[PDB]
Amino acid sequence: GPPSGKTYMGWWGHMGGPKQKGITSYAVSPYAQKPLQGIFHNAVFNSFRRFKSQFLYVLIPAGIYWYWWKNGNEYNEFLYSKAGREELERVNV
Amino acid sequence: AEVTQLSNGIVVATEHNPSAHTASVGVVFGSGAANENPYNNGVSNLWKNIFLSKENSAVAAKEGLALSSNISRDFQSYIVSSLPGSTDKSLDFLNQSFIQQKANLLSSSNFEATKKSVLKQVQDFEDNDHPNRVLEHLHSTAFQNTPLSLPTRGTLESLENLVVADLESFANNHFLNSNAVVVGTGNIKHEDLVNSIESKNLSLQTGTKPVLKKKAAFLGSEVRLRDDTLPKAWISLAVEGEPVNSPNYFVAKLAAQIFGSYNAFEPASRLQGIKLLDNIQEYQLCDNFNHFSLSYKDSGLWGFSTATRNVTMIDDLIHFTLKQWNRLTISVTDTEVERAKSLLKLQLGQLYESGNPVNDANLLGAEVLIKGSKLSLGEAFKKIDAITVKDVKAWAGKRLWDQDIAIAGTGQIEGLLDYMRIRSDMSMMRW
Ligand SMILES: CCCCCCCCCCCO[C@@H]1O[C@H](CO)[C@@H](O[C@H]2O[C@H](CO)[C@@H](O)[C@H](O)[C@H]2O)[C@H](O)[C@H]1O
Repeated sequence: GPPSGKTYMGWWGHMGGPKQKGITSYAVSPYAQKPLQGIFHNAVFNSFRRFKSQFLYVLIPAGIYWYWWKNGNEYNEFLYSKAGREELERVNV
Repeated sequence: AEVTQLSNGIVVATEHNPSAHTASVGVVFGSGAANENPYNNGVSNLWKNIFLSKENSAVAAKEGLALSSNISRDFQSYIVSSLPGSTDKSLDFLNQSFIQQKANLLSSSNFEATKKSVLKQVQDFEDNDHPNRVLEHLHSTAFQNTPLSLPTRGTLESLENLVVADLESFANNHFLNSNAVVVGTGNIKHEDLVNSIESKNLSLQTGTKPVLKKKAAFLGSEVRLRDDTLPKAWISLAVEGEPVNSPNYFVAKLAAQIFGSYNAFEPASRLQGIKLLDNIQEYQLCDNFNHFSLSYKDSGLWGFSTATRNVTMIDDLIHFTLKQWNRLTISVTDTEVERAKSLLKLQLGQLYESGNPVNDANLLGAEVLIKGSKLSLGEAFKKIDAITVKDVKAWAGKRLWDQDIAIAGTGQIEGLLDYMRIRSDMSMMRW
């Protein structure tokens, strides 16, 4: 095989991370666990994580844009109505 | 000529060996590490070492005696070795240590010095003995929160918290006549021992029965002790096996003999009639491996341990091995079963017909404590020869096929895949 360029990820046995020592991990077989008999109720208080903690970062920008849209839309509707005829001619031409 | 077993209050068991030039007399208790708790874990190991303490050994040596003690999971032993003539001197020492003495061996200076000794001992084992440390962790995760999960040497945490009182509590609760068997092996007659025992009197806690608890349970799981600074990857993997006195005790031992043991550096080892060897030698997947069928009172472990410097191909090592195990359920051949029979017989013969009285003492005491007697090779060999291909397939379909596994590993185990990838290999796709 031809010489290949170094990257930041290797493969199993030489992944390229730092030497690991002192960490011990434990796991239990999925077969020995409760058959997912606790989806709702037990995961409702944890839910809304992407909500309570993230909603403002989404909501504020969304609110800003929605109101900006509604404002401009109401104005356009006014301009093209009978009552808006004078202002239309003013801002259009 | 058939191993005698007599009881007068104290159960005495002997195995006379005319070719033996020495004799071993001792006491085996039906309590081991499996009878301790996470907090007094190591108490038995501490007892073993105070019994082997210099003061106690010097006394024995003056009499021309040698002391031996073994801490196991289900049992515990204390043996004295001597010439066939000095057999009565052994009993006196044994009697002295477990009836007369108490505050002598449990003195402040002896206990502390012994405690410090086992502490450095256990620390070295956990720090350097990788293959055995891994096997101990296999038991720990496989039987977690159950008696069988406790290491026989104890843990550093519980060891450093142990006081003389803890030793006494254990002794009063387990070193009982109802939980013991006095053994006699090597060159000694049963009558010579029984009369020498029946010579003395007393009882020392009579009728007192040992403490009871909850049974061992196997749990599909794993414990990973990754250490990238170590030169190899050491792994132990197993399924729930057979307890002692299980109807499949020998079928399981034979199954393990099929895949056997291997040492890549030994020329003859590479030539064994093991199909797995054809798969693992091409890219040299490991330095060694050994299959086992560990049996205890409440449960057992069937699987293997392996060590390897081929850290990028661990997935192939595990895969090929488990694919071979799959074969026990669907395609194991008659010659594989016949080869296993012959080698199992040799293994048992080497284990039971060893030229060592202390070994015989441990085996004899342990068995008589569990089933009241000791099975002979003659009967064992007969059972082994009766095993068929259908028996192996029936056992494998029950214990191996699509069954949960316990895994333990240390060293460069980055290449050991996730639990589910390993667990999926316990079976094959079928139409
Ligand atoms: C591109 C769209 C086409 C989609 C077609 C869908 C494909 C469905 C394949 C369904 C079943 O394929 C089937 O899978 C099960 C596992 O789930 C296999 O089972 C195998 O593993 C399971 C689980 O460890 C063992 O219990 C079983 O004894 C073993 O044979 C079975 O041998 C195989 O035959």
